[PDB]
Amino acid sequence: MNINEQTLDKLRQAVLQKKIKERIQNSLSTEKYGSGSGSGSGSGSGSGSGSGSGSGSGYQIETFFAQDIESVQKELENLSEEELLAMLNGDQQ
Repeated sequence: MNINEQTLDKLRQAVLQKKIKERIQNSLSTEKYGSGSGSGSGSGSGSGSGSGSGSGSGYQIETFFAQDIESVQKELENLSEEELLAMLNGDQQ
């Protein structure tokens, strides 16, 4: 009776939420090596205090993967409940 296609919207969003943790934590495809980068510095002049620190946690990172988000979510919004619901619920149906 009540809608099916509009209900998937709550499912796909529930599923994509784990995908954000998957892409950030795994950040791989086939456990490849890659190559990485390094850093440098400078001498400066004078004297004074020099330090820094940072912290924080929140919902999604809108300034890190927001453009990739629209792409990964595009895969789920066209999927069925049994496809999405099964991911979030972790049940094969």
